[PDB]
Amino acid sequence: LRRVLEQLIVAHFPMQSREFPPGTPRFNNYVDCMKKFLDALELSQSPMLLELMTEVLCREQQHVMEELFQSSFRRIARRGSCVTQVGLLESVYEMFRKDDPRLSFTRQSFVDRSLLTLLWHCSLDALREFFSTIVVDAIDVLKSRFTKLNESTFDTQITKKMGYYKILDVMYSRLPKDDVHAKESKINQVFHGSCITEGNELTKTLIKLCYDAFTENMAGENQLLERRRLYHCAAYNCAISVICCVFNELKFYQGFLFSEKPEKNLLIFENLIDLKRRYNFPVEVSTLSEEMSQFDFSELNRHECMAPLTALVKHMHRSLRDLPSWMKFLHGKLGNPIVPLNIRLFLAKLVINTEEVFRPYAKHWLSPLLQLAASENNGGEGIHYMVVEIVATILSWTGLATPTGVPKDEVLANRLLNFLMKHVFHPKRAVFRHNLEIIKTLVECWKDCLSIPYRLIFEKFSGKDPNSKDNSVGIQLLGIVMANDLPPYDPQCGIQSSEYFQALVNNMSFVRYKEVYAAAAEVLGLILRYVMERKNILEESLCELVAKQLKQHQNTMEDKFIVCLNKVTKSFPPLADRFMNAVFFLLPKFHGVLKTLCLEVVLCRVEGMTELYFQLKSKDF
Amino acid sequence: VRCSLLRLQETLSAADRCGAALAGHQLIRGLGQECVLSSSPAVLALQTSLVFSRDFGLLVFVRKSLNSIEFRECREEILKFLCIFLEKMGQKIAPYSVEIKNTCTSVYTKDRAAKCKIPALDLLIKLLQTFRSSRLMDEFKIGELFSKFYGELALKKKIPDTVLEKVYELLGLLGEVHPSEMINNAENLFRAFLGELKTQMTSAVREPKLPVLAGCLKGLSSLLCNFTKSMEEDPQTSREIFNFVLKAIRPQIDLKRYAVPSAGLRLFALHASQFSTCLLDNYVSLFEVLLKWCAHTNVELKKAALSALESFLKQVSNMVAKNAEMHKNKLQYFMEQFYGIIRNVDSNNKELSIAIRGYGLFAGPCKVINAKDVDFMYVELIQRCKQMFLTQTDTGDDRVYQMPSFLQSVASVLLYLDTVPEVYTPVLEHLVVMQIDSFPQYSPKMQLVCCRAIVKVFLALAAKGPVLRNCISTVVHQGLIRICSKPVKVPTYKDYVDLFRHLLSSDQMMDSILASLNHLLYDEFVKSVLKIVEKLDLTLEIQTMIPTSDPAANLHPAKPKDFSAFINLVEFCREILPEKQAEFFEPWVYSFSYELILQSTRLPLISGFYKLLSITVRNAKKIKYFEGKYSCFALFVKFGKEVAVKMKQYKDELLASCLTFLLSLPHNIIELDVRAYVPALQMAFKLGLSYTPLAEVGLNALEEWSIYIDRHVMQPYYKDILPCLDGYLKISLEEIRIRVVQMLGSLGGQINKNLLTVTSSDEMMKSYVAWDREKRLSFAVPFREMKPVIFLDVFLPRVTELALTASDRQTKVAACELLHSMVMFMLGKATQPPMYQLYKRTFPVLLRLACDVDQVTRQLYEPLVMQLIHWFTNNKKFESQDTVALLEAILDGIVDPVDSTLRDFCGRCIREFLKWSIKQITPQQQEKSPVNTKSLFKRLYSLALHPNAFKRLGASLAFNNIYREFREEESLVEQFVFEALVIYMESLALAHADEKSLGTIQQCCDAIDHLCRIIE
DNA sequence: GCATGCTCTACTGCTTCGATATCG
DNA sequence: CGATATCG
DNA sequence: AAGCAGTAGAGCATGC
Repeated sequence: LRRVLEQLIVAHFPMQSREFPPGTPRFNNYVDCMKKFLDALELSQSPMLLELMTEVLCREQQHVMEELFQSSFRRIARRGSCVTQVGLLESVYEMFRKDDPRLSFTRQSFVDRSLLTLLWHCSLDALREFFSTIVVDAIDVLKSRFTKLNESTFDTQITKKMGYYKILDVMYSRLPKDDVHAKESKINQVFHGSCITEGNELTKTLIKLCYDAFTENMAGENQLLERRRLYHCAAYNCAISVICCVFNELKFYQGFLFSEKPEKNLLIFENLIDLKRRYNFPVEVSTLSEEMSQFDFSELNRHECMAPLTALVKHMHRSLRDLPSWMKFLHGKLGNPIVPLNIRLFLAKLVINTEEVFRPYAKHWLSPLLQLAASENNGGEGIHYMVVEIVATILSWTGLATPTGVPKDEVLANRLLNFLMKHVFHPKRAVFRHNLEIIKTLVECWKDCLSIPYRLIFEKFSGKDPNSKDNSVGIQLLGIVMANDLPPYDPQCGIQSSEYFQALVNNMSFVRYKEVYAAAAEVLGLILRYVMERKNILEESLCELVAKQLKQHQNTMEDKFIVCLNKVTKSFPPLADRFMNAVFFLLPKFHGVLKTLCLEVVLCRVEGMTELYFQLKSKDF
Repeated sequence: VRCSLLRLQETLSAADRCGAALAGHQLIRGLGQECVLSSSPAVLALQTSLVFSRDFGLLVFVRKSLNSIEFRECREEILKFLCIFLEKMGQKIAPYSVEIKNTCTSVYTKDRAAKCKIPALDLLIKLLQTFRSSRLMDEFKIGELFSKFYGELALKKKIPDTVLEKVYELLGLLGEVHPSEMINNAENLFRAFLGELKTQMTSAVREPKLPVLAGCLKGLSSLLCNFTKSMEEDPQTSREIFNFVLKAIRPQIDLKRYAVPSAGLRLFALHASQFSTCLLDNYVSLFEVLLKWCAHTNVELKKAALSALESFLKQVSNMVAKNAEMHKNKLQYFMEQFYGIIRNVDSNNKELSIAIRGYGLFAGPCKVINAKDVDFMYVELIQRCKQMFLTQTDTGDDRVYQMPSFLQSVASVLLYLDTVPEVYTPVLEHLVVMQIDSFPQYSPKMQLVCCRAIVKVFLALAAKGPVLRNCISTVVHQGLIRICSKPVKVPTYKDYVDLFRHLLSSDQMMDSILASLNHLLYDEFVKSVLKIVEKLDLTLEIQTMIPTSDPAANLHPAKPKDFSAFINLVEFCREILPEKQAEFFEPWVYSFSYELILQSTRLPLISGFYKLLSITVRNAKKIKYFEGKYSCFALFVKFGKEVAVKMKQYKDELLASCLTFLLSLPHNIIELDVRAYVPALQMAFKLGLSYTPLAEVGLNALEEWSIYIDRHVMQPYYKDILPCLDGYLKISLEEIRIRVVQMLGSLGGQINKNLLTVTSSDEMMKSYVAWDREKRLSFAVPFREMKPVIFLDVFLPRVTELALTASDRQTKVAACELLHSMVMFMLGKATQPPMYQLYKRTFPVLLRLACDVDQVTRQLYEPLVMQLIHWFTNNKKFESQDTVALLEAILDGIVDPVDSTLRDFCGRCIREFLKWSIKQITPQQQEKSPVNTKSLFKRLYSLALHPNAFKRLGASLAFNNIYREFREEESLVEQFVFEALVIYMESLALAHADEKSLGTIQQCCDAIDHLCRIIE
C-alpha cells in the first residue's frame, strides 16, 4: 500500500512548492487531491500515512495549504487511543532519527513544523511514553563531539543536536515540577534501577551542559556559524524552559543563565544576537440533513529569539533597588556606548513591552534610552517606530523622571528636538499631522530647556517665490510653539525681531495657496493677542505692518482680504476700526458665504460704535 | 441665487483679457466642485433652473465673449464641464437644446486654439450620441446640421489632427441618427472615408496618422448602420473594408496606444451577418490573432475581442449549418483544435471557456460526423466541468458566473444526441440544483441569463423520453428543500419569487430567444409542495401551574429546526400560486384540500395550514368550482362548521388565521346556516381597531353577503352585524372608513337604522352611574394657606379604562402607578365609611391589569394583589363584607368566557387563598367563620353540579390547582374527599355531550387522577 | 466573478519660431 | 522682386 | 524644431 501510494504521489504531483499558477485547474486538481488525502488522514491514526504526508510536507520551503496541515496536526493531536498517538509520534521521530543522504533543510523542518504541534497541542499530561523512551535515546547523541573535518557530516551533527534541543524544549514546555523531581521514569529511566537520592540529579547536569552550550565561543571558529547561532539560542531556550519547568524556587539567575565572565573570552549576548547584519530596518514600519444526505448518496518579533525572551522576563515579572542578574547587568550592557548597535536595539524591544515592572524603576533606564534615541546610532532617519515607542513610553510616565536633572540629557533632548523638527515633512499628510502631534507632545512635556531654534524656523518659512508651500512647515511649527507659551524674543540669541516679523508679514503677503496664509493670519493674530496681552513690547509696529499689508490687500484683493481680516479679527478684536467703514461699504455684492463671513466680522465691535442703526438700515439689515 | 454667477458677470465686463477668461475657466471649474456631488433632486433641480436661464447664463456669456480671440479658456472649460452636466441630467433637455445647438455651432465656427477646441465638440458628440432620432429633429432639423457640417467638411481642408478626427466621427453619427432621406449625398460618403484611408495607408511614405483612421472607420460603420451593405450589391468595398479590418487587427506590439484594434473589432461586432464569402479564406489567422487578443492585457479591448470572436463564431456556425457540405476540413480543424483546447495541458482560465461555447455551438452541425464523436463529447465535457466546482468546504474560487455558457453548451449538444450514457445524470442533477441555489449572489443581466439557461436545460431534459423525465421532478423537489431551509450576503427567500414567477408560467419571454412546459413545472411544483409537508413531524411537546388552552406553554417542538422550515414554505406558496390559476389549479383542489384537511385534523393548532387552505379557496373563488366533485362540497361544508366551533379558545394569530379562513368561502352556494358564520363576523370587527386586515376582510365579505344572499334570513340578522361597526366612525383606516360609509349608505335606507338604536344600556350606562351614591375620599391638596378638599372619586371610571387600553405607553404606566397609589390611599382612609359598593367595581379590573401582557406592570400589582390578600385574610379584620366581595370577585373571575390567562391567574390566586387561610387562624373562635375552607368547598360544590358549561370547569381547574395542597393537611383530607370524587364524577358524566373541544373532560380526568392516588 | 478607482509617465500633439523651394 | 506653398 | 500640454496607459488596488 505504501509503495503504490508513493508511486502515484510521484506520478501525479509537482515537486516544488507551487511550480504553477495559483488558480489554474491543475492547481485546483492538486489542492483537490491534497484535500482528499487530509480527508483520509483526519480520523485514522495511521503511522504509515502520517509519514506519507510529512514527506510531501517538506518538499520545498513553503507551500500554500500550510495552515490545513497545522489544523490536521491539531486534529490528530487528540483523537483518543493514546497508545496509537505515541505510535505516530515515535514513528515520525524515528524517521527523523536515522541517517540517509538528504538536504538538511528537511532535517530541520521535520523537527520544526511536524511534531512540535503534536507535542504542543494536547496529547496528554500522562503521555510520558516518549519521556520514557527518549532519555537514553537522545542524551547519548547530546554528548557527542564535532567532526570538524568534513562539513557534510558536521552540519548534520549540528542539525541532529538542534532537533534534540527543540524536542527537549517542547517536552519541558508543559510538565509539572513533581514528575521531574520525584522518582519517576526520567531519573529512573536514565538510571538502571531505583535510587535513593531525591531525583534532582540529571536536571542539574542537563542545565550545566546546555549552559556550556551558548557559551562556547567562536573565537577560533570562522567556518560555519549561522547554524551555530541557532544552536546557541535554542540551547538558551532549553535552559529557560527547564528553569521554568522547575518552579525556579531560588534567586538563581545571578549565577546561572546570565553574567558571562569574558576574561576567558566568554560571551552570551553577542553569541545569540547576529552582530554582523545590523537591523537594516525600514524606518517607519432535523430531517432535512437526512433528506439531503440521501440525495448525497447519489520585524524583530519574527527573529527566532524574541518570543521566549519576552516570555522569560514576563515570568520574572509575573512571579517574582538594583538587581545584578538583569537590571544592573543589562544596564551596564546597554548604558555603555561601546557595545554595538544590535544588542541595545534588541534590548529596547523587551523593556518596551515589559515596562510595567519597570514602572517604579524607570529612572535608571531612561537616561541611556535618550542617549541611544537622540544621537545617530539607529539608521535611516532615526528608527521611527522605535523612536516613537521610546519617547511615548517615556512621556507615558510623565510626572516621574523628567529629562532635566542631567545636563547631557537636557542637551540630548535639545538636539533630538532639533532633529525631529528638521526632518519632519513626509508628503503623505496623515503621518505628517501625526509628526506635528508628536512635536506638540514633546514641547508640552519639555518645559525647561527651550532651545527653540531660530534661523531654523526662519529658514523654514523665509522661502520666497509664492508658487510652492515650503513655508507651511514654518507656520504650523509656529502654531505649535505659540499654541501654549514661549513668546518669540528673537534678538537675544537668534536674529533681530524686526525682519523676523517682517518676514512673517511677507509670508502673509504670499497670496498663492490657501492654508499657508490662512494659518499665517491665524497664528499671526494669536501673536497679536499675546503682544497685546503684554503691551510692554512695541506691538504697534507689527500692528501697522499687518495693517499696511491689509491696505495693500483691500485695493484689488477683496476675497482674500475679507477672509484674512476675518481670521485676524476672530483672533483679535480691536483692529477693526481701520476697515470698519470698508466692510460697511462693500457689505453687498459679496453674495455667497463671504457675506456670512463679513457679518461675522461686523459682529466684533459693537460696545462703543455709535449710530450703527442708520448704517445697517441703509445697508439692508 | 447667482452668487458666483454675479461674481463672473462682474469680472467679465473689465479689461485685461485672458484674465476674465481665467476667471471664467476657474469659475466654471469651481461650479465643477459644486454641481454634481450631492445625491439630491431638490437642490440639484434648483441648480438646473438656476443655470438654464437665457437672459443671463453661459450661453449669453459667450455672446459677450465669442468675439474675443484669446478667450480660449471659456471655449474649453465651459463646454467641458457643461458636457458633464449634460451627461448627468436625464431627458429633460429636449426643449432646452436649440440654444445649445446655436451656441455650439457658433463656438465651433469661432474657436481659436486646438488645445482648447475639443470640448465644444465633446458637447456636440455627447448630445448627438445621448439623443437619437426623435421629434427633436422636428424641433431643430439635424438634416440642416448635416448639410451644415457637410459644408464644413467639403469646403474644409488642413484641419490638423483632432477636429479632423471629430468631423468624420460627427459625420458618421449624422449618418447614424435617422438617415432616412439621405440618398445621393450618402452615395459617395463611403468613398469619402475610403479616400482618407487610401491617403493614409496606400503608401509607405508619409507615416499614417493614427486616430483619424479609427474615426473614419467608425463613421463608415455608423453609416453602414441602417444602410447595411449586404454582400449582394457590391462585392468590392466589402472586400476592401475587410482588408481594412485586417489592417486594423495586426499585432502591433512595441507601443501602448491601441485604438484602431478596438475600432476594427467594434466594426466587426455588428455587421457580421451581411458578410457572405469574405469570411472564409484567412479564417485561421483571424482565429489566431483573435485568440491572442483575448489575452491582450487590457480593460475593454478584452471585451471587444470576446464579443467579436463569439459573434463571428456564431455567424460562421449558422453559416456552416447551411454550409454542411464544403467546410468538412474547416470544421475538422475546429474539432481537433477544440479537442486540444478541451484537454488540460495547462489551460488556465479562459482559453477553454472561449471554445466550450463554440464547441457546443458546433455540436449542432455535428450531426453527420461520426455518431460517436458526439458521444466522446458530453462525457469529455461533463468530466471537464465536474472537476472545477463542488470543491472542499469554505474557500471560494466561484467561477459559476460563466457556468451559464457551459450549461448552454451542455444543452446544445444534448438536444441532438440519442441514447444517453446516463451514468452522469446524478452529476447533472447535482449541477442544476447547485445553480438554482446560487441565484441571489448574481447581478441583473446575469440572473436572467441564468434563468434562460435553466429553462433551456429543462427544455432539453423533458422531450427525450419518459424513462428519463424523473430527474426533472427530483431536482425541483430537492431544490425546494434547498430554498426552504435557510435561516429566516445571506438571503432569506426573497430572490427566487421573481425566479419562479418568470419561470413557471410567465416564462413566455424565454421561449423566444432559445430556439406544455408550464404544465409540467406546475404539476411538479404542487407535487413537491404536498410532499414536503408529510416528512416534517412538527409535534410540539411539553416543557416545564395548570395551563388550560390549546397553544399554551407546551411549546418546545420535537424538531425546532422544522418550524422555520415550514413557515418559509407557506408564504412561498402564497406568493407563487395565484400566478395564472386560469387553467392549472382547477383539478388539483380536491386532492390538495383533502390532504391538507387530513393533516389539519390530527394537528389543528398550527397556523399557516389555514393560510394554504385560504389560498386554495381563494382560487376556488377565482375559478368557479361551486354549484351544489360533490364530495369536496360536502367536505368543506363539514370542515367549516367543525372549525367554527373549534376556534373558541385561542388568543392571537391562530385566531387571525382561522378567521381569515372562515370568512372566505364561495358562499353564493353555501347559502344555508348563516347563523354558524356570524359569530365570526361579529369578531372580525371587534378584534379590529388595533389591526387592519381582519377588519378589512370582514367588510370585504359583508360586501358579498348582502348582494348575493337572498335577503330573507339576512333580514333578522342585522341587529348583530351592524351595531358593532359604530366603533369605527370616530390601504389604511381612512380608505377603509370611506369604504365603510359607502357600504353603510348604499346598504339601503330602512336597514341601517338598526345601527344606532339597538341597546344604549349594557355597560355604557353602568359607567354612567356613580360607583357610590354618596361621595367619599376627601383629599385635601396641601398648600401653605388653604388646604382645600377635592373628592378623589369622580375621575375614576376614566383612569380605570385608560389604564386598561391606551396604545400610549408613555403614560399607561403612569396611570397604573397613580392607580397603585390610589388603591394604597383608599386603604389609607378605610383603616380607621364603608366602600363595599366600591370594591365590587374596583377589583375585577384590578386583576386584569395585574396580569395582562407586559412585564413591568406585572412586576407591579402582583405583590400588591398578594399583600392585599394577606391583609384581607386575617383576624383583626375578620369576616367583614370586603372579604366576601374579594372572594366573590375571585370566583366569578374564575368562571368567565375567553380570558384564559386571567383564568389561570385566578387559579393561582385561589391556591394562595387556600394556603394563607389555613395559615393564619386559631380554632378557638373560628366556629362561625364564613372564611372557612368548608364554605369554599361548598361554593365549589355548587359550582360543580351545574349545567353552565364553564361553571364546573372552574371547579375542576381549581382542584387541579389545589391538589398540591392537602397532601400535608389532616382532619380534612379524609372525609369528604370521596364525596368530592362522587361530585366530580357526576359532573363528568353530565358533561357527556358538551364537546371534546371544550376540554372539561381532559381536566376532570386529571382531577380524578389526583383523587385516586391520594385515596390509595 | 464583472464593474470601478488612484498612478504618475511616456508618447503624441499644439503652438511657435525659423528656414526654404517655386513660377514670372 | 511678388507672391505661394511647404517644411522643420 | 522645441518646450510644454494633454490623456491613454497598463499596474495595482477596492469593493460588492
